Amino acid sequence: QNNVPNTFTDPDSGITFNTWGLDEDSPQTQGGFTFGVALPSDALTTDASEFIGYLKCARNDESGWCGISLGGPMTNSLLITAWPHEDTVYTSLRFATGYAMPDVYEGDAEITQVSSSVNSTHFSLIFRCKNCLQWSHGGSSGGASTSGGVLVLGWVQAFDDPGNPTCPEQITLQQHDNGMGIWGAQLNTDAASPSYTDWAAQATKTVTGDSVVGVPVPTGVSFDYIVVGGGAGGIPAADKLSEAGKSVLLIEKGFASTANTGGTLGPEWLEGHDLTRFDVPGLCNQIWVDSKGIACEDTDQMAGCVLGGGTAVNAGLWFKPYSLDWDYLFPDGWKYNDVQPAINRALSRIPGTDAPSTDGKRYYQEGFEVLSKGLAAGGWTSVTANNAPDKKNRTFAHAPFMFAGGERNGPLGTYFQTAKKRNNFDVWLNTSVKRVIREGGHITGVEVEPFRDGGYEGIVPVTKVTGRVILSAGTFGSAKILLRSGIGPEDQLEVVAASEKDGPTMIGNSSWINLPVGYNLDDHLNTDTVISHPDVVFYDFYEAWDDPIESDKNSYLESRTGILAQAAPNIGPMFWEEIVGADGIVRQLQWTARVEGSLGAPNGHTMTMSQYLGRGATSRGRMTITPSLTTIVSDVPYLKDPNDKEAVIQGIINLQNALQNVANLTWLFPNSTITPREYVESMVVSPSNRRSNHWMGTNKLGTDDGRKGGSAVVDLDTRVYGTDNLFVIDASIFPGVPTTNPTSYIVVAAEHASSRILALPDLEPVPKYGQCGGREWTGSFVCADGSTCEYQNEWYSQCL
Ligand SMILES: Cc1cc2nc3c(=O)[nH]c(=O)nc-3n(C[C@H](O)[C@H](O)[C@H](O)COP(=O)(O)OP(=O)(O)OC[C@H]3O[C@@H](n4cnc5c(N)ncnc54)[C@H](O)[C@@H]3O)c2cc1C
Ligand code: HEM
Ligand SMILES: *[C@@H]1O[C@H](CO)[C@@H](O)[C@H](O)[C@H]1NC(C)=O
Ligand SMILES: *[C@@H]1O[C@H](CO)[C@@H](O)[C@H](O)[C@H]1NC(C)=O
Ligand SMILES: *[C@@H]1O[C@H](CO)[C@@H](O)[C@H](O)[C@H]1NC(C)=O
Ligand SMILES: *[C@@H]1O[C@H](CO)[C@@H](O)[C@H](O)[C@H]1NC(C)=O
Ligand SMILES: *[C@H]1O[C@H](CO)[C@@H](O)[C@H](O)[C@@H]1O
Ligand SMILES: *[C@H]1O[C@H](CO)[C@@H](O)[C@H](O)[C@@H]1O
Ligand SMILES: *[C@H]1O[C@H](CO)[C@@H](O)[C@H](O)[C@@H]1O
Ligand SMILES: *[C@H]1O[C@H](CO)[C@@H](O)[C@H](O)[C@@H]1O
Ligand SMILES: *[C@H]1O[C@H](CO)[C@@H](O)[C@H](O)[C@@H]1O
Repeated sequence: QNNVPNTFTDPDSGITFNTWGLDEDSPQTQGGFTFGVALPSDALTTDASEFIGYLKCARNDESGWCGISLGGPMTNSLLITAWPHEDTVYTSLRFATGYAMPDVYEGDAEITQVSSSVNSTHFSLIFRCKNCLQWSHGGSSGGASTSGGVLVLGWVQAFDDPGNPTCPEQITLQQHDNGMGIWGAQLNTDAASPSYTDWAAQATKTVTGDSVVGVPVPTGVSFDYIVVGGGAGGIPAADKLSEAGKSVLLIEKGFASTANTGGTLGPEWLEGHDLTRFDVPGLCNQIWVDSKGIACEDTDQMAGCVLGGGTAVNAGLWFKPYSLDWDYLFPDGWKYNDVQPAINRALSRIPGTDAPSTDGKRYYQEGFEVLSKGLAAGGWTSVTANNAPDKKNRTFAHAPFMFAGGERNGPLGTYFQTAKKRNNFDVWLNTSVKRVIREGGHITGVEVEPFRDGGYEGIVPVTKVTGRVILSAGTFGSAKILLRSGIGPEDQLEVVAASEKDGPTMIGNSSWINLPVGYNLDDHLNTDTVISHPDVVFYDFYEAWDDPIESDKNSYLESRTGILAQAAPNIGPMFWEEIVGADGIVRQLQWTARVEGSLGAPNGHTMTMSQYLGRGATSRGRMTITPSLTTIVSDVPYLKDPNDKEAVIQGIINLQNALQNVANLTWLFPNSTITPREYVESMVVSPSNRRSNHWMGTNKLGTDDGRKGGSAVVDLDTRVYGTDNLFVIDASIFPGVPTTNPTSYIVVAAEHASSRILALPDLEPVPKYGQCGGREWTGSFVCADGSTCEYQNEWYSQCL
């Protein structure tokens, strides 16, 4: 939709609105969308509580529905839902913690109606929302301030119609397949009217209507290592541990993904050759249109919960690490010279490929040829991505992948395969870990509950004394486990205490460790741009799911070759440049070109280039947790430091200087009339639109003790401060986001950290009368036999 509002007068009720919305034939939503607001008189100065609004929604083949997010993200915001049934339009206010079925809003809000109009192609509405702007649901409290002059809103539309469209509260829905978006909505002189109460009392309508399998833990079972989660860092770590001969258990909350992991689920034409939906690179883009049973429901962001984690559902981009990243982002011992052997071990398993097709050819390069030769004339040098990892400035290349055999490979096809064939390695799927149970600073076992049927219920102990637990659960995952284990900031630990789920069963206050868990939240800032060229050829990977092209289908199913052997959409040239700020700090930009429509530009002749803001970004956010025990982003990391925004703008400036030599090339986003500065600042800054989906830094690696008021969570051994046997290997430990897409960096970190943990001497229990604990205490937290750990004060604990 349109940013600058539009004054619109509805004749019958005589009510005035400020209307934003899209149109019928715009390549965003089918049937168009329009929304508006009627506020109180004082709204533009002091915040309004209730309001009045106008909904014009699409109806496709006499079927559909639409929704409004008042906060504008789907998660943790008050949602308005409307669908036609016969003449009557129905409304149910909902609330959604993660990406999933929103539950009925339990707050004080109420909907009343003025007018109802339903025809074949459309159903409109004029209603009144009371106590809607300020909302509270189950401990979560949101709000919308009309005082600022702008209102961030969000919208959806759909084709199918809900489960029975009679009772608003009990309806069932599926993912909205027509359109979605977030836009800042500005208000003006016509938003606030003195007649508001005559219009408010004019709404006379109140619309009416009419467990999991618990399989227990085996008897005498214990493990030298328990690795939680099968993600990017988990599978490589558990593999190297099992290689050493240690008895290792890998606990994954999801199910089998790729066909070599025992996978089943996949499209219709993949039946019989052992290919799943995850294995085919051309079908990788379907995770956006289908999240069912895959995406994590406990996070407000998007993360794959299946086996392999993000590596299963991602594009598969795999890069050889820039040496400057490890030097800049990490302390001594994690630097480049230190992680050099880790890089060699990781790339020997998964060497990069810039030609994913098994015949060593690239397909539909028409889009690539336009930008490549254009950037070459722009003064940018062409390189092979993994043959020159250390040239990131003014340069481009083909997209390297973790693929091989023409299929999605990753840690699933290398690290996991060698792991599954050993004796000492074991995997528990459909099983989520609630917490780690611990006495003082020593973890005994982990507490599991089934996420699905065939899951495990109980407590599985580590080998006595020596046993170690590794948290691979991920950026949001590992932080949630630590918080329910009594480890983290005070405010968040008290949230877990007041929760219904973990409330009565939580550990004692005296055992709480205070670490900045959830802080140092970072990510690549994403800024999309769109160009249009006559020579660019679009390929549809979405219709390839149900009905693949005859040629290309047989090409992949036989020789594992063709356009379906490539990621979706077709990923064009990747170029980087390093920008020096006024603060002296070098910030890294990475552009990713692909052939698709993005911002509402048509698909065929257009290419989208996404700009990631990498290493050098000083801005940080924070991850918190709800009493529902769901992970949300309380503070958005992007664009805090003003010097970060300057780097983004300059990147667009220099890119336009390089690509302006190209004939017939057209810039859709931004248009020719908008300067790159005006285009960046007029954009909305939110986790939804601006995320690159790469999340790192919730548990920070550093030498500065977090208990002493430092920023670190885990030390240089990736071990949690205040604990001898607990370790964390995943993207969460990265102090900042690297130059490039993080997956390859995380697997390397897994290789490096696993080597350190193995090298560590076995834990030796503290003898009687010794000091087993303290808030400054480094050493062994476990007491010798015949002795227990007694808490005196925060600074001291003794073996007795
Ligand atoms: C769609 C998508 C596109 C992306 N594109 C790329 C790309 O092309 N290339 C690239 O470099 N990066 C890409 N990434 C980013 C990358 O996938 C992640 O940053 C990376 O996987 C992080 O790894 P992790 O181990 O820290 O977390 P994850 O990979 O998510 O691993 C966490 C695992 O733990 C499991 N789990 C979580 N909680 C629990 C629990 N409590 N108990 C038991 N198990 C649990 C989950 O099932 C999951 O399998 C993309 C990400 C997404 C989602
Ligand atoms: C059960 C039905 C629903 C499912 C399965 C669902 C799932 C999702 C998923 C997976 C995304 C992100 C997709 C992506 O990142 O590409 C999303 C985004 C969105 N959803 Fe929900 N949703 C549902 C119902 C709704 C409802 C009822 C509303 C509000 C009335 C809503 C508003 C939004 C908006 C505005 C976005 C885009 C902004 C954002 O990503 O947060 N959705 N939905
Ligand atoms: C996990 O659940 C899936 C479906 O929910 C099932 O197909 C699979 O067999 C289960 N795995 C185990 C180990 O129970
Ligand atoms: C126990 O709770 C209090 C506040 O209720 C908090 O100040 C204290 O730090 C907690 N104990 C520990 C060991 O953190
Ligand atoms: C990258 O190259 C450009 C062009 O030569 C130069 O202006 C810029 O300073 C370089 N960046 C760094 C970090 O050296
Ligand atoms: C300039 O941008 C506006 C709004 O984004 C758009 O309506 C207009 O079409 C653009 N200009 C051109 C020439 O397309
Ligand atoms: C709304 O209605 C009032 C009367 O209550 C008018 O005075 C105003 O101009 C607007 O039409
Ligand atoms: C509704 O109520 C307000 C409250 O004063 C009036 O100003 C308005 O004219 C209408 O009667
Ligand atoms: C409730 O009453 C109003 C008049 O105040 C009507 O306009 C409306 O259609 C509903 O019957
Ligand atoms: C419809 O029903 C609600 C019930 O709360 C009333 O408040 C409203 O005035 C209308 O009668
Ligand atoms: C626990 O008990 C089982 C039988 O239920 C044994 O097989 C196992 O070795 C352990 O003693």
